[PDB]
Amino acid sequence: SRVYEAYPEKKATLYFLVLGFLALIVGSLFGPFQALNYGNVDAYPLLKRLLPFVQSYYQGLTLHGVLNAIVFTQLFAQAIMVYLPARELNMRPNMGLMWLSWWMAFIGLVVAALPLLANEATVLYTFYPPLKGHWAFYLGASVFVLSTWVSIYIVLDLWRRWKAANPGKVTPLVTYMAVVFWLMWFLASLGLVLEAVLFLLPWSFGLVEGVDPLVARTLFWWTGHPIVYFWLLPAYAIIYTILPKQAGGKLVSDPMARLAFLLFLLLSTPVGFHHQFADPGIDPTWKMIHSVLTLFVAVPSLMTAFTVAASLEFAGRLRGGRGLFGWIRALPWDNPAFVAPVLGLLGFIPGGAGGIVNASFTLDYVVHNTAWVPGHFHLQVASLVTLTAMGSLYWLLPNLTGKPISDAQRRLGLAVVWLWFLGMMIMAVGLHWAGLLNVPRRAYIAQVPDAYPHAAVPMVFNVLAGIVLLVALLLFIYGLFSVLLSRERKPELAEAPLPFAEVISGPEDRRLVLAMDRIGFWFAVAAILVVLAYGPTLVQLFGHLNPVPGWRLW
Amino acid sequence: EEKPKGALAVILVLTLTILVFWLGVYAVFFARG
Amino acid sequence: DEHKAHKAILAYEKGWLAFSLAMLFVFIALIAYTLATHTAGVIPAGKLERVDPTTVRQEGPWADPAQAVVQTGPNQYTVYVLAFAFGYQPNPIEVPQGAEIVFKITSPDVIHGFHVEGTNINVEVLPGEVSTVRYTFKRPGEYRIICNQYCGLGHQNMFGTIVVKE
Ligand code: HAS
Ligand code: HEM
Ligand code: CUA
Ligand SMILES: [Cu+2]
Ligand SMILES: [Xe]
Ligand SMILES: [Xe]
Ligand SMILES: [Xe]
Ligand SMILES: [Xe]
Repeated sequence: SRVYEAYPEKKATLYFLVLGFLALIVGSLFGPFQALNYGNVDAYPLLKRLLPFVQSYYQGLTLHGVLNAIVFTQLFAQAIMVYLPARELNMRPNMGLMWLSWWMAFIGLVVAALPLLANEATVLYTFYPPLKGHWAFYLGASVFVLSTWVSIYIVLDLWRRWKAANPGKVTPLVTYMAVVFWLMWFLASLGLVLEAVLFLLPWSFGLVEGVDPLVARTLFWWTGHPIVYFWLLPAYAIIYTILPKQAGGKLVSDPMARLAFLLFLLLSTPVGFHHQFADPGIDPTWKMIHSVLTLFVAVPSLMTAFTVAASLEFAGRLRGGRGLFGWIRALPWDNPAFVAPVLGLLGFIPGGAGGIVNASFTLDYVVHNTAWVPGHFHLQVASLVTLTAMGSLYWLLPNLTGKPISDAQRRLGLAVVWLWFLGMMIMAVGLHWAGLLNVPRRAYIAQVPDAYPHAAVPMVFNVLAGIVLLVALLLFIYGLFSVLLSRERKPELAEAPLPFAEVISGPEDRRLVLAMDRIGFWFAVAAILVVLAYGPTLVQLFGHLNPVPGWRLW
Repeated sequence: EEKPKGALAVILVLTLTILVFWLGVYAVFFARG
Repeated sequence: DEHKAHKAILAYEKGWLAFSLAMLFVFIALIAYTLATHTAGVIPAGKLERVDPTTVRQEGPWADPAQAVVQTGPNQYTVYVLAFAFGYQPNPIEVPQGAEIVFKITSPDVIHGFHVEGTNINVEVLPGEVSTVRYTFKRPGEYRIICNQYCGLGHQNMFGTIVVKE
């Protein structure tokens, strides 16, 4: 291959995506079996016959968790927030480093997947101590997350190098999103790394016989909340800078897109205590502070709601948008690249309301650790983030390989996307319903059939969802592999440009946008927000450490 | 052209969604309080 | 057109944001109110109370389950609860109405959940830490405790009991 020699960035991107979607498939198969579990049907003896290695429901849950929420998304971000800024700047990433970051993800993945497959790490994706997994679960996951640190370096390098060539000019939109993304992410990952270097890693090698559970989960949710925004913003980058092109219109305001991403650099990390509303040893006033800051982090998403909506109305009207709702029928509902994220954005609407509920401190106690929590983030990570990812196959995958899309394939995906969406909406009502009826999550509830009899009617939805989504998932696997198995190649659409969306600009832009490009300053603001929100609390925990020995309960 | 009437429609749906959820959850808390 | 549209949108966007904030400040208001009323009790105690998880049921308040309940004021009763791998001590917990029960909960093994169905009592239990919550049940009858944090193969099965008297 020639394409691969002057743009070797295309090949490296695909190896990130393939490994990312493969981890989606292997991780997702446990979903339907879990959806029925909450419909009070026990599907697992069937699964034990299919997959002999699966030992328990919770080893299935750890795999579902880690391979989707941790491996799939992190390999999607690494694919998008490196390649996209590289395609706008038309510059090559330091290649030696890009492959060193891919192999790290792959060596890091293999080394950690064995202890999971060998049931030596039935601990779930949050791996709260004192539940001690095998040492190779921790070492492997370390190398897996530390991979993003080389990606950060690469995008910051691309940025440094662009600045060098155009002195005094404003950072281009996509790069700006990419740059404030990986900076935020670096601030975020510090809580995980410190948990890893201080406790988890020495623990599983035996160096230390104990770990404090309170510092271990305080540092976790340091990284534990921004990493959900490390999932989202890759889809947000694609909805801002690519969707308005796919809908037949423009992005209505560039400075609004920059301000949305700026607030996410500010209010991303210092909100962890919303996850620890029901934990001991944390001053109630510290939480009321982190409750308010989380409501503030709702603002970035509230702005996006209007900025995109006006862009879609702008698109629909240009295609011939009629009265108040006439623009809706005028969109290109024939293109899976358009249908996928929009639907997700609809389902995102109940998703955010559920979210703002959980942030309200005292109201958390109502829903905490019930089925409601999964009902919330499935409308978030499993709907909008994954649907965007699925749709994005229909443009990005042509641009990487040079293989085109047939009319059979274009239609097959539309169904997949309509089902997946229709399957996630049915489930949502199911878990929100049962969560308000006290059904705990993280539990093999089918194996205790007489425990939740008042949840008769939502259990119907859960059963229904698992069937529809199993169908949706299979069709996807089928549709994907056909694209990746054809010997059809046009090396010219492998060289066609990415369909970025053009931006409406005004006079009031200049002075604003110019202020937000003061990156080094805002990064320092973001860091002092962390020291102010976490430093006081962490210091008090560090003086009074209380390690407890390791346990294995699977 | 004119007023983003349709966008105002979408954010309002979102305003009602947050209110039915939040105020709804504010009910069960006191009824469990 | 286009330049007419850019201006019109950033106009309705300044308002939208002013509305969202004011609506958020209402949300900040109503939370503040619930922190002022009786209902604010279920929020865990702020102060660190360290314990050894390996001595817990040999020496100290949690050792004898016949000793878990202890009246400590006029209308006050302290219940020392113990959430272990797949079970709760004491089983059952017996308590009176109109009385303000102050739970003090801990684990000898792993992190367990403590969720009392039909109440706001929803607190995590961490080995090496006492979790202190307050509640005055107004309703009488049969209370069922549920473990809502993965704690082992028999997690789905770890139910507890609070027994409240008329
Ligand atoms: C990627 C997935 C993530 C999304 C985004 C998400 C949302 C929120 N969350 Fe969350 N979350 C919490 C805070 C929030 C807030 C404030 C929102 C915000 O990030 C989102 C606000 C959303 C909005 C304000 C809506 C914007 C809507 C838009 C932008 C769409 C408009 C539609 C259009 C334009 C369509 C037009 C189309 C046409 C056709 C017209 C809290 C506490 O405050 C808990 C704890 C619960 C508990 O106790 O366990 C929690 C639970 C979770 C868990 C479970 C963790 C566990 O295993 O322990 C995960 C993984 C997760 C992540 C995610 N979460 N969350
Ligand atoms: C194949 C379609 C899917 C279905 C039917 C499904 C269903 C479920 C259900 C019912 C649960 C609750 C199980 C329990 O708490 O015991 C769950 C857990 C979870 N799901 Fe999914 N899911 C699907 C795909 C996904 C995807 C694509 C993601 C991420 C992109 C995801 C992320 C998660 C996470 C993070 C958990 C909780 C992990 C933990 O607490 O250990 N799921 N899923
Ligand atoms: Cu104790 Cu789950
Ligand atoms: Cu969060
Ligand atoms: Xe991993
Ligand atoms: Xe790490
Ligand atoms: Xe880790
Ligand atoms: Xe997480």
